Amino acid sequence: QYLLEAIVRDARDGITISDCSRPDNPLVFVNDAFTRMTGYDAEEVIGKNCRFLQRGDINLSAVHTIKIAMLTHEPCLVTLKNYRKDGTIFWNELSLTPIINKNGLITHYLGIQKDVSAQVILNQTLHEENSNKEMLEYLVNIDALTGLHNRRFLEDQLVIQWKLASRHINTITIFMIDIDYFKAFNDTYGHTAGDEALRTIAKTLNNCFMRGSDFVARYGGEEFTILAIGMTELQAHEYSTKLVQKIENLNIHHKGSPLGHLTISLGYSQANPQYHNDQNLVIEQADRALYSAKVEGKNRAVAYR
Amino acid sequence: QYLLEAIVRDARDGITISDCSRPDNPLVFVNDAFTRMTGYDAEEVIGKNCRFLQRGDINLSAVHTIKIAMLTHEPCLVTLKNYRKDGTIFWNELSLTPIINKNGLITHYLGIQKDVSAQVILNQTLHEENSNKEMLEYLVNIDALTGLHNRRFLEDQLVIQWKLASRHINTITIFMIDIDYFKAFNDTYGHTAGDEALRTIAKTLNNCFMRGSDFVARYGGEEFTILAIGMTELQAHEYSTKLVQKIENLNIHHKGSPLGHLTISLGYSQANPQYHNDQNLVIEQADRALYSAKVEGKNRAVAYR
Ligand SMILES: Cc1cc2nc3c(=O)[nH]c(=O)nc-3n(C[C@H](O)[C@H](O)[C@H](O)COP(=O)(O)O)c2cc1C
Ligand SMILES: Cc1cc2nc3c(=O)[nH]c(=O)nc-3n(C[C@H](O)[C@H](O)[C@H](O)COP(=O)(O)O)c2cc1C
Ligand SMILES: [Mg+2]
Ligand SMILES: [Mg+2]
Repeated sequence: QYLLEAIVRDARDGITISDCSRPDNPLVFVNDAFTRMTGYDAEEVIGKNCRFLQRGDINLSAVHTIKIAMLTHEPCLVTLKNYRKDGTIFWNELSLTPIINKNGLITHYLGIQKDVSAQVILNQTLHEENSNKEMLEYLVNIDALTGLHNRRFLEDQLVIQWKLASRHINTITIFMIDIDYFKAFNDTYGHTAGDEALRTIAKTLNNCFMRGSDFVARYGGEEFTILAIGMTELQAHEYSTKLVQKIENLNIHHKGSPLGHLTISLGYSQANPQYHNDQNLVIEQADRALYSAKVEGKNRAVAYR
Repeated sequence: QYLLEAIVRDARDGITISDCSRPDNPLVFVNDAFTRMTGYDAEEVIGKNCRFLQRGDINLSAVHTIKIAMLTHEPCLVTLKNYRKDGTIFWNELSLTPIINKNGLITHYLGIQKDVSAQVILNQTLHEENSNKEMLEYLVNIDALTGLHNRRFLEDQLVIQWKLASRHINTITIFMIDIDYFKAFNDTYGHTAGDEALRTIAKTLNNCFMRGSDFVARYGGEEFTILAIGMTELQAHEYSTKLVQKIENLNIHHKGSPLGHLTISLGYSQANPQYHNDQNLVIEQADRALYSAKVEGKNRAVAYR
């Protein structure tokens, strides 16, 4: 079905195509959903870089992840605060993906914009009290404190995405994240401040993913977990290293930590689900790597190898 | 770009293809986003009708709109309450669209599932008090009482979709909806009950659209407006008639109304934006048709002809 391309083109998420042969990656195609979501007609944006949606309040770390990914010819999934032409604000989960036809590497770039404004505002109001049956059905797979997905969402997605990865021969990578000296932060600074530090770390981790299937969840009271698909070994090592550095650059003053700032120990394990098809083995390996990452660096990512 | 089909296939909204040559319209294709959103692997659903997501609490009017649209070989946009395989609940805005290749009418059907759970729960909590800067930025284009889009969203979309319709030679149809004897409902029953009747009518109108670009907005205190694209004259007459009948079937007891139940006067006007390119003319024509619909039937849809 070739018309399927044209019918999916008329979607509710923005679809943009940008030429990579030309400098600054100008937008070469814009669907109807993009103009409806942003207010910018196609005649106004064709041949221009899509940074007009950004303003001075944009997350510098997310835009930097976009730039690095495009220079390294790698996909990325970021959540951005974009402004429409009228001046209104909408939260955009942008997925960038290269286009490679017969080794024609990165001929163009695919940008899928999804209006996630309601999700951001609702999840932010979840840590406050703010009863409703439909709200409780939503909170089943959402942690109230951080607003991220819960351990149930991780384990269910682990089964689903394992079957999907074994079909397309894609890798499955699980990152076990633990806060260092968290009991010292709760005893000295306070338990409420530890919850505020949990939110700040959660908000920092829940961005700058590599692909749309990837996500972060809160596994324990101080533990987080990230699931990623289709990453090589080098990309997994860089992604895990940069995550530990991002929490370090937050520089939340921790008196109990010998480093002076709260850090993150990361232990990740990558596996090919098509070979062994053994679930929960990756989590066990990632938890053993997290244990090794505690004493090895206490502010580092250790791969179970 | 032919790989663009495969890259868009890996989206965050579910993509399903169903064969129409076979009875009950069995699902013939399922993307990764569908299994992640619903928990149903492809091996479990291929060759089956997608009604397994529905349960006894599903909106009967929305499922009936799906059935009628598929039998009439027409697209539809409905919001449904679907259940995942694990038992959790997610709100699904499903867009169905036929596939016609070289007059190969309705060879298959395209089903795009979009998780709009957060949007439903947030907009429902908007009529309650429930401050936040980001929430106020969202409430710019949202009416607090009904939860629908506001008059600003309608007028801006009217400019955007007018340019889009003139590009693809698509029709633009505007429906002017007004509540009959609304002051009699507020005086006798009460102003609060009139607001509850506004929500019930708004919740009924904000569903069972024909295409993903269509929407409903609250134009005035008792006035609603619907924008639709690509509808013929017969489809616009049936859609406007069925909307007046849906509010009538709600049967909210109105003592001041001679019919015994509150009704809806509808005055719609369809135009081809490529010809005249005169905005606000359709709204003026639709408002004159609404005035004629008041005295002509008081519970009918009148087309400005
Ligand atoms: C196809 C494509 C679509 C894009 N769409 C958006 C967008 O919708 N919102 C946004 O904030 N950035 C978007 N960008 C990213 C910006 O255009 C820009 O490349 C990014 O901000 C990095 O550039 P800069 O660091 O020089 O500002 C898109 C990029 C590409 C390639
Ligand atoms: C391609 C396609 C995808 C569908 N996906 C869903 C869905 O995700 N959720 C849902 O409630 N109904 C979905 N449906 C509609 C149901 O499969 C079914 O056709 C509809 O409920 C009407 O059938 P019924 O009245 O006999 O139950 C889909 C239909 C088609 C053709
Ligand atoms: Mg710890
Ligand atoms: Mg009236």
